[PDB]
Amino acid sequence: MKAPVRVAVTGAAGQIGYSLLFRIAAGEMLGKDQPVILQLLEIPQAMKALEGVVMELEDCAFPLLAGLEATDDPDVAFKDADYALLVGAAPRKAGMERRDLLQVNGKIFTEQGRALAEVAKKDVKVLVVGNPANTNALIAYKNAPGLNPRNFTAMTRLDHNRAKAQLAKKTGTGVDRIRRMTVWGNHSSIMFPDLFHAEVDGRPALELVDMEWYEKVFIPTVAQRGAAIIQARGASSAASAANAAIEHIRDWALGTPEGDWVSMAVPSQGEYGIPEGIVYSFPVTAKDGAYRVVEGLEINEFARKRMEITAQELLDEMEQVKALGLI
Amino acid sequence: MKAPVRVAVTGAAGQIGYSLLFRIAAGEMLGKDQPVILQLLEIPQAMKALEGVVMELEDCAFPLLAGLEATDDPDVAFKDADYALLVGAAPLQVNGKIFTEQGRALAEVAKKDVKVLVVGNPANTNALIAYKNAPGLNPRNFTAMTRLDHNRAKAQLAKKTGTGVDRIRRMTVWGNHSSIMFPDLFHAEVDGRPALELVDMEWYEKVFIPTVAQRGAAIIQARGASSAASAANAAIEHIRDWALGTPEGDWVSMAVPSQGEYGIPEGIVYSFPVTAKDGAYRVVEGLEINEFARKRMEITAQELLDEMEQVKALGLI
Ligand SMILES: NC(=O)C1=CN([C@@H]2O[C@H](COP(=O)(O)OP(=O)(O)OC[C@H]3O[C@@H](n4cnc5c(N)ncnc54)[C@H](O)[C@@H]3O)[C@@H](O)[C@H]2O)[C@@H](O)CC1
Ligand SMILES: NC(=O)C1=CN([C@@H]2O[C@H](COP(=O)(O)OP(=O)(O)OC[C@H]3O[C@@H](n4cnc5c(N)ncnc54)[C@H](O)[C@@H]3O)[C@@H](O)[C@H]2O)[C@@H](O)CC1
Repeated sequence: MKAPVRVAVTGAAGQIGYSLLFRIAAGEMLGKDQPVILQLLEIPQAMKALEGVVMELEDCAFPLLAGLEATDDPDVAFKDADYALLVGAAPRKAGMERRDLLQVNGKIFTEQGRALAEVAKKDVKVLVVGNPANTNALIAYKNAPGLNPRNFTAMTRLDHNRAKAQLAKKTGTGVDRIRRMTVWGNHSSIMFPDLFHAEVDGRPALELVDMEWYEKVFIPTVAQRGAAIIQARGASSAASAANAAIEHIRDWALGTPEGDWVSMAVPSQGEYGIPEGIVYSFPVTAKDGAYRVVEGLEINEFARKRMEITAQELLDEMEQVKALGLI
Repeated sequence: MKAPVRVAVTGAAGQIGYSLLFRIAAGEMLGKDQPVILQLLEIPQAMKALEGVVMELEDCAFPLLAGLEATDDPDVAFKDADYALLVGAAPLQVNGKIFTEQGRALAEVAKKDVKVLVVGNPANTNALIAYKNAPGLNPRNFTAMTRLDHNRAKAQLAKKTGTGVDRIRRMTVWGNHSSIMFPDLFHAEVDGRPALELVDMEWYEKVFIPTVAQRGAAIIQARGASSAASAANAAIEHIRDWALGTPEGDWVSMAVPSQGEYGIPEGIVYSFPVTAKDGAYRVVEGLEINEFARKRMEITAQELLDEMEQVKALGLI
């Protein structure tokens, strides 16, 4: 019954794409009743590897895969897209300093912002994964004249899921019984996973674990998790990041559970006093393609301190990119 | 919900393992209401990497992942196992040690009705070593994978005839996962029509067979790495279709221990057309085997017989 939706994925021959594409075509992100057409974008150097990825997608014989196309032009990839996952971003290079990374990214994200505005569905839903995700989502929406800025989001779902995994281990309860986790700010060393509103089986998180543990054990371990993986595997956490990507999209399109919320970085409308315009991770509920920030939570001083630091870091990078005339 | 099943997976820190585990834990293999306990086995030198994979699985916050354990001991990994996916193999003697030790561990500690899928190459021969060395377990519960070749062939047919992949049924790949496997278009249907009515015999033998056999190499030449995601997909489907069952009017390819079917030597692990229902499979017997098909069935049966022989020579079985 359902007509196919078009899903654009950039960075498609990369590591995250290699763990993401198969699970999307199997129907894990938008439902087992919803056929998908994948429109994959790579840079010209990666096209041959992308062709090999395309062959492996064909070799899975996915009944929901209604169409598959690979290109190196952003106007063909985003053509009529319903969803766009912007995973590609500039690589890191030797002695290539921060502003230099900002500049290169500014380039990709301006171009892609423009392309979306010209050829995608007007209500295209956009997820930016490529780092730095928050600032890249800022640059894209500001270059996508004609699209609603609230359709541009950035991922904090990996940090959210890591925080829920640690709390589950600590309190010895199934991960399916942790609710109301929040990660505020962005995917960085300074993100703030908030346990003041979380619940473990119905009980408040902070009745089961103490502040000492929270502040000197839990916080640093979530912030170090990505480094731990790299030290153990010798490669970054692609499967777990692809999984967070899928969840971020699924929960947005299909809706969040009753009584719960998820973390999403979205353009601020001054909620909790966070400056307008910046892309900032908030507690959010969704229902049918739309989300709203969860307002009214009580912020203590511990919280506010941490939320503010993260707002300031994002305000600064925004400063830099403005200074580069990127926005 | 059902009670959890223990799924053991060897070679867990490798390439297939990395594309396999998260889909299993997500409920793609046994269903969304079946929680799973993952029991992962690696060699001691890949244990560090393995702990990294464990960390990533935790970080998916999967509701159906009821437990996770990583080990370098087969007797720990296979304990009370209900399903075992044997992916790790030797980068004949060396494989032989692996498969006898693993076949023995399974017999000692796993469930009596443990279902086993051998992926590590050479898969058909490796499944023979294990079953032969797994005194006490039903040898028919030991299978090898030919589902990847099966899926590739469906893919090529769909592409040729312009039809959707979901409309191709009754593909068969006889023999093993090898350059001489035989993908049979004689009984396949494309949108209810016989395949060979839509496709000619010259394309079949000149274009189709060679292109399916070369598929793994095309991928390596393209990506610079072998086909891990699509092989993991094929392994998931092999298990799923055996555990849940095949669709009505259809069949799948699996390599199973021969019981003389189609005149194939008893004992060697050989790929046939099978239907399955709730954990048991049955060979599709009584198909018409023409002469073009027999020669090819013969060749691959021969090769398999040699290795069998060779393996006895080593006193492995
Ligand atoms: N926000 C988050 O929580 C996370 C963000 N992450 C970011 O995820 C991004 C991708 O990570 P991978 O591990 O897959 O990186 P890979 O280097 O494996 O893949 C990146 C891919 O991007 C492609 N690419 C580059 N520029 C492109 C462009 N202009 N158009 C289309 N494709 C282009 C490259 O050709 C490459 O294939 C990185 O920026 C990474 O830092 C990950 O670290 C996951 C966590
Ligand atoms: N049957 C078929 O259709 C296919 C079979 N294949 C076979 O699949 C196997 C794995 O392929 P990959 O690309 O993952 O390989 P990788 O080299 O990436 O990984 C294999 C893993 O096996 C582990 N291992 C080795 N000996 C082990 C033992 N005694 N116990 C536990 N773990 C052990 C290694 O430490 C390694 O992590 C290879 O034999 C490959 O040839 C694949 O090529 C897919 C197709």
